[PDB]
Amino acid sequence: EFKVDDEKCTKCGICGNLCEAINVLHKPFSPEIGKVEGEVIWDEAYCDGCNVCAEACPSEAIKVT
Amino acid sequence: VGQKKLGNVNIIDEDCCTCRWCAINCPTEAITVNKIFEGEITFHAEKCPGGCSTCVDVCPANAIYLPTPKPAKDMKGQ
Amino acid sequence: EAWAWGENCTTINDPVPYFDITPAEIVKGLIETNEYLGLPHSVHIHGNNLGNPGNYKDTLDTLRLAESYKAKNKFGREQVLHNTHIQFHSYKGTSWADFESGAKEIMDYVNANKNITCDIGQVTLDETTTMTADGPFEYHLNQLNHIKWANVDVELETGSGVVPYIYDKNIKVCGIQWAIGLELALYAKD
Amino acid sequence: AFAVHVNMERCTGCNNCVVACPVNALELNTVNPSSTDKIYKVINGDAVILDVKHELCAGCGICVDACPYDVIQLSGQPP
Ligand code: SF4
Ligand code: SF4
Ligand code: SF4
Ligand code: SF4
Ligand code: SF4
Ligand code: SF4
Ligand SMILES: [Zn+2]
Repeated sequence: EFKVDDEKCTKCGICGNLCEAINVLHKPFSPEIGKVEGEVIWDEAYCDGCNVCAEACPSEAIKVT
Repeated sequence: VGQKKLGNVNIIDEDCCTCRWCAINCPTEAITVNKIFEGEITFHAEKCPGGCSTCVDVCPANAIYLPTPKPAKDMKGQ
Repeated sequence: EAWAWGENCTTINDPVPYFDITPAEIVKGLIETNEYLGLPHSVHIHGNNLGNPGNYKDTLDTLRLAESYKAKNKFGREQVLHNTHIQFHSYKGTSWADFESGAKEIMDYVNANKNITCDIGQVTLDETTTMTADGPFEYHLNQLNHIKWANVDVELETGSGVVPYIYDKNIKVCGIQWAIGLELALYAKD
Repeated sequence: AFAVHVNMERCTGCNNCVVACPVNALELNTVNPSSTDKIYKVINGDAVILDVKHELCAGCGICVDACPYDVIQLSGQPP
């Protein structure tokens, strides 16, 4: 079902702030990289076919089914 | 219907230190901050006596880092 | 030393972590040092890829490192390096089910070269503890047989490993291991 | 140029205030050492501060954070 495109994701919380399934962990910010980088974790136990977060993402980084 | 943008976000202008972590990392390039000072700072790494991360601890804009040690089979003599 | 980080030098060419020197370079440097000082005994050498099938090729690769030296000393010795327990280095094949003996090739090379002297590591087919100064072989053996394992890393110098092992008669692997040393000794012209 | 005070009564000689001071670590652990003077040295089992005239300390707190049983008080005010 769910699939993110880490190629086009900026790790903006506006995708994990909506659903209770999407929890976005920003691993600690270090000037090493100087960038934001984390992971998007989706759990089945909370989803729906709502698909709101597909278009809530600023980018098109989320396709769900 | 188009766009959502619920709410409003600002920057407490008497607290920003012009580090630019938020402008460099903003997704939509919507933040305009300009550094108050200009110049250059250099670090002679070969003169740090190791376990003294006081500079790292006190940097306000967390510009400083301890460069992460590479794993084995990746050090490549450096 | 790569074991001190948890890796192993599986061939003669791969570099050491952070040192970018290779087994070949270090063996050659120690041979030059030894024959220059004229020490009594030569560079006694263990080798690489110990205890795995197909490592007779690597054994020949490491034995070809002496082709350009001559034993100079006031003592009588014709070796320049001494390759030890060679029945351990003379395996052949891919795994333990397609595993046979490369003693013929090893002793052909030794019967050719007169600056290489050897010894056999004949297995006596009983219960024993195996102690070699290299870690990776002992760790690999422990992961094979699930028995005790002791590791003693030294500071800036070596490693260690102690692992019991059963060379019992009821295994094809142990039988072939027994046969290999006899083939080595009985193929010796000198 | 601050002032450090070591409570000799509960100092155990652990030597983790000597090893951890970044001014002590200048001599042996720097490329082309600049200054080779040392704040602490454990003489007779307790840490003695050779920096009598308070010229080399930098208020880092690596030594206060290092001592296992807090015994080093760092003074941030002029002596
Ligand atoms: S899915 Fe969209 S909103 Fe969520 S982290 Fe990725 S880019 Fe940001
Ligand atoms: S599809 Fe709907 S329910 Fe599922 S994660 Fe996205 S917003 Fe949440
Ligand atoms: S990240 Fe830096 S520049 Fe941006 S608001 Fe915060 S202090 Fe100011
Ligand atoms: S604070 Fe940083 S730069 Fe200063 S001595 Fe310690 S490690 Fe070196
Ligand atoms: S505060 Fe820092 S510089 Fe001063 S004595 Fe302690 S460790 Fe040394
Ligand atoms: S670290 Fe503390 S206990 Fe140890 S020598 Fe220094 S002052 Fe004494
Ligand atoms: Zn050996």
